[PDB]
Amino acid sequence: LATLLGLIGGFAFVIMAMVLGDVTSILIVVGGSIFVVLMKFTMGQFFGATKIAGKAFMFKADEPEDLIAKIVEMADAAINNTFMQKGIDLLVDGHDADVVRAALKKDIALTDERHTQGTGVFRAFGDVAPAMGMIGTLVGLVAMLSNMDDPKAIGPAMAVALLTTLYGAILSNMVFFPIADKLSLRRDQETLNRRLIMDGVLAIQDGQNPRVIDSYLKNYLNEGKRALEI
Amino acid sequence: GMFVDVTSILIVVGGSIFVVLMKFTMGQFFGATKIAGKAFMFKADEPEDLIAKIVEMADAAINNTFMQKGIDLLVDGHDADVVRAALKKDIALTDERHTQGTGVFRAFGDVAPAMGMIGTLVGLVAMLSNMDDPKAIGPAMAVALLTTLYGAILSNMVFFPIADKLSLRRDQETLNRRLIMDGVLAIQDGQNPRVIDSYLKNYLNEGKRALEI
Amino acid sequence: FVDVTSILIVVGGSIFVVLMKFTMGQFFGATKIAGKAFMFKADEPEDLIAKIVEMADAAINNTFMQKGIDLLVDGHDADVVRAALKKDIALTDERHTQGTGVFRAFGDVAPAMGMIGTLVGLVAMLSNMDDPKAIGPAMAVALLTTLYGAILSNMVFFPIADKLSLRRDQETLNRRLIMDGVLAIQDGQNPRVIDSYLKNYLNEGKRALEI
Amino acid sequence: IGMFVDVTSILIVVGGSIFVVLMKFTMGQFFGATKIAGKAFMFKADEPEDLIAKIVEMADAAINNTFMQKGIDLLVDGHDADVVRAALKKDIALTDERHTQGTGVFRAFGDVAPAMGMIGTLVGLVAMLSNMDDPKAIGPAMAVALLTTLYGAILSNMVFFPIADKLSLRRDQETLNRRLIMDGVLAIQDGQNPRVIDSYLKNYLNEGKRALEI
Amino acid sequence: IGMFVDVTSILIVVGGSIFVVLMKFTMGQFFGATKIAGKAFMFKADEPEDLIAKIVEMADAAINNTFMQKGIDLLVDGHDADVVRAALKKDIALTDERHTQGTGVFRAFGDVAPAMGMIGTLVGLVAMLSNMDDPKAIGPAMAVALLTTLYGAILSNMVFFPIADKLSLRRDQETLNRRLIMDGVLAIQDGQNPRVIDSYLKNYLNEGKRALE
Amino acid sequence: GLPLWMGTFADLMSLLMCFFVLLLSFSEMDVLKFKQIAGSMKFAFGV
Amino acid sequence: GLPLWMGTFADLMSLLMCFFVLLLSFSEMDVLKFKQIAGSMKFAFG
Ligand code: NA
Ligand code: NA
Repeated sequence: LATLLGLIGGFAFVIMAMVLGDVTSILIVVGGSIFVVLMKFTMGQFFGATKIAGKAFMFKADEPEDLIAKIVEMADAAINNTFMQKGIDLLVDGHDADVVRAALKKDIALTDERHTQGTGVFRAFGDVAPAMGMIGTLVGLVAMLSNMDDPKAIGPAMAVALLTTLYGAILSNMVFFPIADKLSLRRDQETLNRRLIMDGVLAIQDGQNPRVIDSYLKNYLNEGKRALEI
Repeated sequence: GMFVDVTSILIVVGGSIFVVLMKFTMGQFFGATKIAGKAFMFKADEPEDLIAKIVEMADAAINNTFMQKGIDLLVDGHDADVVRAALKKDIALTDERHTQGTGVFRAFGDVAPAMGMIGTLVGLVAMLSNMDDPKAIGPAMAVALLTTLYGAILSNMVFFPIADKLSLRRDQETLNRRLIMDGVLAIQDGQNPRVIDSYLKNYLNEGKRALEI
Repeated sequence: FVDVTSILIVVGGSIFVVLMKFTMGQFFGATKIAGKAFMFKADEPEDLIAKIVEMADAAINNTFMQKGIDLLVDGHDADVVRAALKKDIALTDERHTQGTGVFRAFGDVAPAMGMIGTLVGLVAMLSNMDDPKAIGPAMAVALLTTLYGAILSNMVFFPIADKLSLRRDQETLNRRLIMDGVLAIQDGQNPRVIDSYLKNYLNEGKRALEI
Repeated sequence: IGMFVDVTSILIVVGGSIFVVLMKFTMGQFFGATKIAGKAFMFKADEPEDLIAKIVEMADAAINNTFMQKGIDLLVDGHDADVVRAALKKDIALTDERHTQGTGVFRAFGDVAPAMGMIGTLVGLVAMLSNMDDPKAIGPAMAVALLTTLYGAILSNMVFFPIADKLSLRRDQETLNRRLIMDGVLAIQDGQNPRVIDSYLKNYLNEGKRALEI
Repeated sequence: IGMFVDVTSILIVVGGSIFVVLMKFTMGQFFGATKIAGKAFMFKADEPEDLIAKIVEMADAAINNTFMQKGIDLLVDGHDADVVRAALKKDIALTDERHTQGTGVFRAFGDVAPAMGMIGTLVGLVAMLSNMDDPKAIGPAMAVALLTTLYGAILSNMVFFPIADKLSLRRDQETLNRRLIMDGVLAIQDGQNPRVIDSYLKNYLNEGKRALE
Repeated sequence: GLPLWMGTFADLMSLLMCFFVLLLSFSEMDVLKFKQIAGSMKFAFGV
Repeated sequence: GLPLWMGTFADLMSLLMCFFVLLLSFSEMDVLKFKQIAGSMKFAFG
């Protein structure tokens, strides 16, 4: 049934996209939304949020099970993952446990803040899109009423103005808000992965027993949204 | 005929599914569906029956998964710390699972009326754009009205009641598991059946059940 | 206008959703507590204060006061009677809050069923377009659903919930006053000072306007 | 003119709002709230700066504000410091609760007015639709429905909510004036010089809302 | 008539919003909010990097910013840590208070503008519907309704709400800068290593919205 | 609560509906067009 | 947020708009009255 749900969701997104595309009506909505958003976020912050969203949509997060397998491999011994490699280098160069904990917690908080900022930017976009669609619709109505010449053109031109409103909704509920929700999900996934990596690195550095730390990692896997999958 | 019904169902249901899958993974959604199905075709165990069973084992010293876990953990683990920790962990796991299911269905019920409004706008735009083809405005009004109707029915008569039933099931399961944990603690401490029976009486009329008394 | 079908649709939908939320016994308890809060009147705090002052002078109609007296007579300390009275107060507060919740749920579910019923009527009318002159009046009956929901959501259910909350506050005040009087009685404090203390509760969080 | 006046519409809106509001407030509480609104609108609060000057004006000698009148009355009767403090704090709490209850009354009115507007416009729409064979003479029929909605919106936004907001503003002004007199009355009982109190009286004058003025 | 409609719509929207807001805030409060909005819109906040550089500059030796000048004056007067810390915290709280009140004022404007738009729309629509048989009256009424809705929406979404958001952003920036100045002054009074305090203050550069790396 | 823009959405919807009421105030009914509309709507709703 | 009566109002208003579009779809407008209305709108909007 997973394939059926994926196909129906993709088909709904596709039909909404062809309803979206037409060029000017979306342009008004996006221009107004961008203008209002840039009063709260700088241009650099907006591009950072767009980069975070692109990374979260194109690339996939590392599975926690493979992370556990690698962690136990290194624990029994004594990596493509960037955070894992950084932690390994920090612990192998020679440092106290407190320094490693501080560095890893700082990186975790940095990633959490970046994903929260991206979520905030896209939620602001979702909040402000329908208002701008409505403003464009009202401007179109004013133009249509001040250029009222043919009854046969009352219908179609009206439908053009209302089109702007539609786009706002189609952008608010199906583009920006889903992107923010996906960013929140990616934040949760990356926080779980980095917390697992930090715990494993501390266990390896502190020479803890592999069995108890493995059980600890399973306990970490058996919480959050992941509870529904067990 | 079929085209407009399929288009309204597509808009509403597919938009809701796409938004929720953006929120929740497919495995989590299937877990929420499993939880809802279990909560709809299985009555929760009566707390009075649980108290009767607890005092039955207390007097001497099944048919419940938590009870089986409790007796299996007591028959081997003599210390109370590990047993209490495991029981609390199971309680927290059940609470988290029910909360996640409620969240999934609440997300569905929140997103459905937005799709209904979007479908209404699409049908309105089509009807205004044609306005001279009888064969073109019949389908458009059908799409708009059916999207609004389907959104309202799914949000208010399907998804929100399912979330509310999941919350009720969460409360009932939490109360039953707390009762079982307290009974296990009592049988660990060798408490008298009468004092624990009186101690669970205030546990009985907790929250929702206070109206019956 | 008056339509049995529309009010039946609204009431049935609201009842179905509430029965999905609460149970039938809880719904009956909420109806009973609402009826008791409507058809009965809470005792005025002045009469309660006068009764406690008279009892202090001599050393009984309210059930809470009767329970307090019965707990006081059989040589019981302050802690046990205070705990029992606090438990009773908490139980009454919980019952009133649950009734408020039930009627609030009815309030937010009524207009959605009104809208659903009017949409179903609209679909049924549009699928049977025969006479133009009957297109106008048709929505009337359909709209009779929505109106009903609005009325039930703003003239019946929410007012009943607010009345239940007001009765909850009044009962909490009366029971706290009775508990304070009982605690003063077991201490054997002077009637005048306890009278002043109980009259200090007359300007509570809603009675200040009448002063 | 006559297009904005309808007896049935205003009857529906006002009767519904009153009936719903009386389900939470007795008639006496409503009249107390109306008296509060009249006092707050037809009278202006005494200036806190003018209060400070008057308090120290009578300090060296040892009257318009009734609170300070009560304070000097208890001072003349010579009660203890605890008695004066308790009485003045009780009066302050009574005034604060009374203003809060008036604000709650008017907020309930403003919350229930547009719902009755929606109900009345639904009634008007039903009446319009039951008598439309053709969509020609339905303008003035929609006029009364939109009139009920307009009554609800106007009453909610420009009458009831501004009164509730003005009552909150009056409470803040009253609270600051009440605290100034209480501290000033205690100073006179102690016997301090007029100048020592003025050093700390004005420290918190720009408190909360007033912080924007500076 | 053409300019009469525009004047009537602007009067309805702006006058109603002003009347409703002035019942919530004093005229002095409104003018203070206007002044703080103008300050936040016509002036760029000081970069925390320049503040850090100047702070380590004076720490090595142990001033355009007013808060920094006040902190330096407090330090040079031989006062204890508690008094200076309390005074700086009081100034920070005062700035937070002014910015929050300005944000509240402009938010109040933001929610009152669409209510006035709705009121004007209802007035214009009633005037149009009642005067159906007079073509000269349906025009100005339609124009008043449409333009009052448009002006309400534009003022709420493109003027007042963005101004409130800008005020909140400036509040966050000012709070961060003043906290940085407080920490630098406390470190200077303690006499810590310039590199340690430089690193500690640079730790502040990834706080909140500053994650644009 | 509701989205902050729902007030403007209700405003716009009412404005459009009243413009359509104004348009119908001077309209003339067509019976053949009505029959075509009724047939099309019967076809759409699966009747 | 906003009170739910606003949402009910919006839903009802969109419903009425849809039905009035349906009504005007099979209605024929007078051309002289339409010209008068258009001229009045043009003068009112500038
Ligand atoms: Na519809
Ligand atoms: Na219809």
